[PDB]
Amino acid sequence: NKPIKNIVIVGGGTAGWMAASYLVRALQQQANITLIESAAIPRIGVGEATIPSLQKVFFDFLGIPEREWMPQVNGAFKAAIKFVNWRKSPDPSRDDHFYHLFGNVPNCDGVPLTHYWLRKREQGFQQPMEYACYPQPGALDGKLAPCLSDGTRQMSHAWHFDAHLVADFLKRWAVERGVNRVVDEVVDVRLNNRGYISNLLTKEGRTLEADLFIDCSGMRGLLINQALKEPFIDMSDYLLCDSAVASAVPNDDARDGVEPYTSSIAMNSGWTWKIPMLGRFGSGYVFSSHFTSRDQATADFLKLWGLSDNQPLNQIKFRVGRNKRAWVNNCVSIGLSSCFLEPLESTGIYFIYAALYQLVKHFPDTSFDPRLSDAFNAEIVHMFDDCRDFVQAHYFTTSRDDTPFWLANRHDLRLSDAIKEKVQRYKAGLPLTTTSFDDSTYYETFDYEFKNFWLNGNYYCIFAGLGMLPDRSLPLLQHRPESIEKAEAMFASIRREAERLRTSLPTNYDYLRSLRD
Amino acid sequence: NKPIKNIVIVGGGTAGWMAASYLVRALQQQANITLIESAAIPRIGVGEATIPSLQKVFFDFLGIPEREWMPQVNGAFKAAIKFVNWRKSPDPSRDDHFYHLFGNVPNCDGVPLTHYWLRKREQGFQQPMEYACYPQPGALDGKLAPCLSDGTRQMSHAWHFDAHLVADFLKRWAVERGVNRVVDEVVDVRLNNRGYISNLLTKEGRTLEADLFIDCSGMRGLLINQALKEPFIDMSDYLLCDSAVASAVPNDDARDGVEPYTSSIAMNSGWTWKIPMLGRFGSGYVFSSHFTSRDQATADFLKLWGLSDNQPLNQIKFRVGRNKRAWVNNCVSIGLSSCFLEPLESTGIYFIYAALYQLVKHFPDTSFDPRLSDAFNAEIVHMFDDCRDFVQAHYFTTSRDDTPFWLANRHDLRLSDAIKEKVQRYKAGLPLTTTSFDDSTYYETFDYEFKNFWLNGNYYCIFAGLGMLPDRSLPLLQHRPESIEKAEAMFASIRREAERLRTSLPTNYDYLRSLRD
Ligand SMILES: Cc1cc2nc3c(=O)[nH]c(=O)nc-3n(C[C@H](O)[C@H](O)[C@H](O)COP(=O)(O)OP(=O)(O)OC[C@H]3O[C@@H](n4cnc5c(N)ncnc54)[C@H](O)[C@@H]3O)c2cc1C
Ligand SMILES: Cc1cc2nc3c(=O)[nH]c(=O)nc-3n(C[C@H](O)[C@H](O)[C@H](O)COP(=O)(O)OP(=O)(O)OC[C@H]3O[C@@H](n4cnc5c(N)ncnc54)[C@H](O)[C@@H]3O)c2cc1C
Ligand SMILES: N[C@@H](Cc1c[nH]c2ccccc12)C(=O)O
Ligand SMILES: N[C@@H](Cc1c[nH]c2ccccc12)C(=O)O
Ligand SMILES: [Cl-]
Ligand SMILES: [Cl-]
Repeated sequence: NKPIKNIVIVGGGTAGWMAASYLVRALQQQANITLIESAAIPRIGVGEATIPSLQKVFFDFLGIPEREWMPQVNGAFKAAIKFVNWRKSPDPSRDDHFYHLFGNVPNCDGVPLTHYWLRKREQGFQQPMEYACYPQPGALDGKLAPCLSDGTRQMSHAWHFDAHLVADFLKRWAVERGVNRVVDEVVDVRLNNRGYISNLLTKEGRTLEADLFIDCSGMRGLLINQALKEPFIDMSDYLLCDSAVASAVPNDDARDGVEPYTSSIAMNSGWTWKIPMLGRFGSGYVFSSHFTSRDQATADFLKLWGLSDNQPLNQIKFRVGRNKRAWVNNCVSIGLSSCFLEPLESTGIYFIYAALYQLVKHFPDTSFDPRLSDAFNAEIVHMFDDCRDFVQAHYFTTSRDDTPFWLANRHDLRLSDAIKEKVQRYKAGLPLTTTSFDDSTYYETFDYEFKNFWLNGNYYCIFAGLGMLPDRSLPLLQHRPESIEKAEAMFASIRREAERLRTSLPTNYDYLRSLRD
Repeated sequence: NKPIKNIVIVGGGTAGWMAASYLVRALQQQANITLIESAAIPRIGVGEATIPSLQKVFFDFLGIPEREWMPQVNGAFKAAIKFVNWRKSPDPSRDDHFYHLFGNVPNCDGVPLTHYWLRKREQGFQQPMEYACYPQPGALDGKLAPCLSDGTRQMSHAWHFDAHLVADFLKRWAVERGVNRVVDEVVDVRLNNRGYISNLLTKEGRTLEADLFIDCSGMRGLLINQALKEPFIDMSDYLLCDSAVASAVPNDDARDGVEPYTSSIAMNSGWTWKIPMLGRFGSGYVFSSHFTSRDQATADFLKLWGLSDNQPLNQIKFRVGRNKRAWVNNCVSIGLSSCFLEPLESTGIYFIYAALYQLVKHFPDTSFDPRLSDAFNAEIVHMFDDCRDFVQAHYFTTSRDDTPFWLANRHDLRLSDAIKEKVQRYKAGLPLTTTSFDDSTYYETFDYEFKNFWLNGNYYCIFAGLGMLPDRSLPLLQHRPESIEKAEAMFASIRREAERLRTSLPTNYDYLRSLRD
């Protein structure tokens, strides 16, 4: 069979330029790549938060080190997401926060420290799980950098950056490596009688042909949904939010520091992200139009940050869900054209480079063997539905009951069998997926991470943070007092590391400044 | 001169039964009224939306309160029309909606709040005009009722109802009051040598005579057009749509609520109405056959609502325009026999009862003084052409350029001198017609409303919603800082009212249910 020679990517947002760059790198020879993007249709870039696989799967693949791309996108550091006011109905006299940290919780004799922590909690231990089981949360409270001043990494972390700048950076990178860029707008898509894409007709009268089409057109799914008619599976029965109101808010970094984490601040009818970088933070109130109006939600977002009726706002709507199939015939959807999940756990850009990784892993020839696309499609469904369930578990496990929105989340959601099963194991006191890999191994082994994306520590951060704990500690521990004492020594080491970080790390603001404004 | 004694109405649709009922009520003595309607020729009833004068001019005249007629027609509430995707080319990531609300915008020192809002917008104020100037749009977003649970009206509103049921209700009402109903079909119309209608010959061999004939035969204009040869002024040079594909779509009211407004959803080659009531919504894609085929437009309508190729559809065509004269000799046209304008601003049923009001105001004797019919005809021309221009202003002011249809609307329409003049005043920053009347006064003074049917607030809802704003705020305001501060207090009161409505109104679904399924 003839190899794919010509590839056309529709879309110049983060997805299209990630696609262009990943494919140009992956396809060393024989491929001609063209990207068409409209000057008239804006990209989606709100201020974006990411996870460690961005470097390991995406930039490392391109051969671009962190120090090369970070400054060009005004990158900042992200060590966690901090959930605020999620646990029960907010009270301004009470500090309700918890962290979801990157990285694996250590095991002690085959049992994760989360489980020894729970046994202590049964005996009256007061410290929250993540402060007991991870060395870094107090450092995040102190707004400390993830690295020593000399750049030596001290905790697993990822990035916050200007999403437009990321698209721009990759545009430059891809074009320089032979990617053909066309600034124009696709107006019609012709299919042959068999249902394959023949060509794209553009506003300026260009006819684009290719062996392979990558739909990066964003939520409109110009090829996959509109031309190819692939059903979008609306998952608004699983998750209620459908809207965001977003802006950048200036930050007084010299006075207030730069928080080395994304915050998720539960609101009345959704939650507000906060994504700090030097000089400002991206923020957006993700809300459900069924429970609040855009105008009301806008009042709230402005009130939250003391912002004026004059502050210009990025008003957004979205459909939650995914295509029935991500790749149909000769078209692969990547990015917002493929699926969307609210940004509660920073999975959006992950879905782009994870899908691209899988595309290259299942790369077709011009015959388009359906066995390849079937296998690819199955990977995408696992990836998405697994993240959807994880996000949904933040909502159905909450103890908040103060608004219609929170009550709906507690009572009215449709839950997959898979998430019910995980919750059941957790409640029984069983660990979820654990590994004896350290973080380096995990984050360097994407075939492992892709299929084991949420580990025991991830579930525990969320469920413990939200105040849903197992019915009991692991029965096995009752037989293992030596192991319990071994775990005590491990908790002691974590505390020692935390105290060392406290006095060793520069502030995030100082470190970012030393990398340079 | 001898009074009119015998009246024959041809047609049993909404127009004929409104005519029968209005005339039987108006003509207390000396009139004998017969209505002939064919069992073989269907009525036009799609699911219909109305305006407040329906109660004030029509049902109040009959002496029928809202609570008497509403339940019998499965009525629902309408507080606005919500225009979706009209402002620029649709993007599924963007919420493009605006409301056209019933009721007058308040004045502050002789200047409408729309104009203070514009001055704020010049200074960076971000809130849309209708959310600033009216207390109810956020309540409509929350699908709230127009009344408190005890029925106390909280905003100006009108109705959605089953149009067949309305015709049926009035049929029963009119017949009970002495209207003679004949189920038969007129097959020939005899004119005397002078051109007056002598008689109607029917299929069953009846010969109908009368002093006065009311043509309610619908678009065929059996008497006015076909027998009397009155020219129809085709206005397809002003407005491009000529077709609709319509259906009822089931609604999940318990899950999704019942929207207390009509929606106008701009499509590729026209727009789709949505008219909610309990259990379902009437919908129709109004389109231009010049830009799309009925088959294509049907695909779109089905796609819009996720409907099946098995869904039976009300396929419609129409001519836009009006007779050169509505009343000729002894025949008065009322309803679709007189004129048609696409339902963009819910004027169709208005044209019926407004025309009937004017008929009674110009009521003839058997001599048919042409001074009476001339005066009546002039009122009808003003009424129609004024609404035509208002509707047309939705089309020529749009910024959409994504289809041939939208481009034609921006560039290819013939505009009246009257509408050019209004647009010019608006662009100069001048208010259009304002009144210091409150809504109660306006809607109780039909001689005022009939001649001042679109006020400043109506034009501003549409032009601001579509994104065409004046070149500048009113120069006068530069001299009136105290007035500007007074307006601020008024905007503050509106916001307070909006927040009170948010927590005080029942949902529209709940309220309608309490009135009863
Ligand atoms: C509210 C919100 C918050 C988010 N937060 C995060 C986060 O914190 N972290 C994270 O990782 N991800 C986040 N995401 C996801 C992230 O923004 C997207 O995954 C990412 O930016 C890629 O978008 P995209 O390129 O698929 O689509 P878009 O940005 O919508 O780009 C679409 C491109 O296609 C072009 N186009 C469309 N139609 C045509 C046509 N007819 N002809 C030519 N060009 C066309 C447009 O011009 C544009 O270039 C968030 C998303 C949303 C909506
Ligand atoms: C697509 C569309 C959407 C609309 N939407 C709205 C809206 O949202 N709101 C609104 O207020 N209005 C709306 N209208 C207008 C509204 O439907 C009409 O104004 C109204 O229902 C009255 O119609 P009619 O009685 O004039 O004619 P028809 O309903 O066509 O009735 C004609 C009557 O005359 C009879 N007839 C015809 N010829 C003969 C004959 N030879 N002998 C005996 N009987 C005869 C028929 O049997 C029938 O009884 C819309 C109209 C259309 C076409
Ligand atoms: N395996 C992913 C899990 C993840 C996604 N979003 C997160 C946010 C916070 C912590 C972990 C995550 C990671 O460690 O990167
Ligand atoms: N004077 C009419 C104007 C009107 C017609 N159709 C409308 C639709 C929405 C708002 C106002 C209107 C009214 O207030 O009833
Ligand atoms: Cl995300
Ligand atoms: Cl109408």
